[PDB]
Amino acid sequence: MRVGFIGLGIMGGPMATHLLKAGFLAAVYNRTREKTKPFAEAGVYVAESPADLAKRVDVVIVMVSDAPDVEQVLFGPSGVVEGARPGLIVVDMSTNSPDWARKFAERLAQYGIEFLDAPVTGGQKGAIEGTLTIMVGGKEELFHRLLPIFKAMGRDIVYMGPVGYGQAMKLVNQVVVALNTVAMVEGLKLAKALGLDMDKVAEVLTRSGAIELYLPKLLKGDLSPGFKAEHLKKDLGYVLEEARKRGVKLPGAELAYELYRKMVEDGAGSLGIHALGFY
Ligand SMILES: NC(=O)c1ccc[n+]([C@@H]2O[C@H](COP(=O)([O-])OP(=O)(O)OC[C@H]3O[C@@H](n4cnc5c(N)ncnc54)[C@H](OP(=O)(O)O)[C@@H]3O)[C@@H](O)[C@H]2O)c1
Repeated sequence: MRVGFIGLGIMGGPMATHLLKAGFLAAVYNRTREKTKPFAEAGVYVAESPADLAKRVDVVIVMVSDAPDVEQVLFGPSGVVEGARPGLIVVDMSTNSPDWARKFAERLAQYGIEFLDAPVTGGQKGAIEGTLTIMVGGKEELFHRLLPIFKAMGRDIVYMGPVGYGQAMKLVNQVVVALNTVAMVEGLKLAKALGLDMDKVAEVLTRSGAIELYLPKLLKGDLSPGFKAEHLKKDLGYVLEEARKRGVKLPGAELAYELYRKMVEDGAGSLGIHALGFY
């Protein structure tokens, strides 16, 4: 049960800290060395590469931005695959798609490495409080074996099914999240235009996850992530790719994509998704 954690971002940092607190964290990896520093200060081994990390643990969790970043971390010249022994389990917790999850699992099995896709919901607040919802695709036996590890980071732990099914469920989640977030921003734009009392607006509206998590920041003009707009943009692209594959029309998701693609183009990709139309 030794875990190595790769990617110490906004979600990754507090997630890895939960695992450390639970006694599971043995090693961390970050592209940018500085973020490993509080882990080194707590005696966590800081790896020189994902391969160096993989050599030393039984489970590798990946919490990195997008699928190409997962590819690099797993399959690059000093990727996980170069240091892993057969039997290692890889758990991808960031967000991509069912097709990516299945390609990761296929490529990994060539090395005798097991794979689960376990993306999460609950944002930065959930990661910090260890109350994340976790939605898991892969072998059902591995789900059960990793449950104590998942319980260290979240609360509602859900087995979705075969590989790819965690990502599926996350893409469904992201559709809801994008539109709930657009729903809020548009509400507030109209409230502001109608000269309404923000304290009262907040009272009446508080309803969705987005409003609960982001309204108090928005009202303060704190535009910081939170969850990065460039990340929602990637998530929605995966959403529309899957919708196209299966001939479902999601014109809401398509508009959300455009709006977030625009925010990225405008140079606000690093702001919270809640900053849409206020940046
Ligand atoms: N924040 C949320 O609300 C939230 C909620 C659920 C899921 N997610 C998903 O979780 C994932 C991470 O989110 P985050 O908010 O933690 O993002 P973030 O704060 O931007 O962190 C991104 C992390 O990925 C690392 N990274 C990126 N590309 C890499 C590469 N090619 N090689 C190695 N490391 C790489 C970054 O390293 P550096 O430190 O060197 O930049 C950083 O540790 C994303 O898939 C996101 O969509 C986010």
